[PDB]
Amino acid sequence: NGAGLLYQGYVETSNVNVAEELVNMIQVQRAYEINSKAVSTTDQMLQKLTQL
Amino acid sequence: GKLTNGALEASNVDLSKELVNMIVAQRNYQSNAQTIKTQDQILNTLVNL
Repeated sequence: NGAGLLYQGYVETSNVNVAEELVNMIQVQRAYEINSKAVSTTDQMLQKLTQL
Repeated sequence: GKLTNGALEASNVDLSKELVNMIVAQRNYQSNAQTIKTQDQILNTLVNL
């Protein structure tokens, strides 16, 4: 019924690959740093508008 | 089969075949170590950015 097989004396490791994890970390760091810039710019615009 | 008294069986081994197998196994083991070293360097360059 599609069930898998069993191997004696083996063990099933994790499916995580560090190589792609590191580049994904770079991507997410850059995206976060960019999104912070929108908050900074909105704050600056509000500050300029306040000083009228 | 029939037995034979007063005699003993040998070790059924060949020195030349064992020596060449030793050499080939050593070469294969070093070849795998080369792959291990390549993986080590390829991960070190990525972690160091």
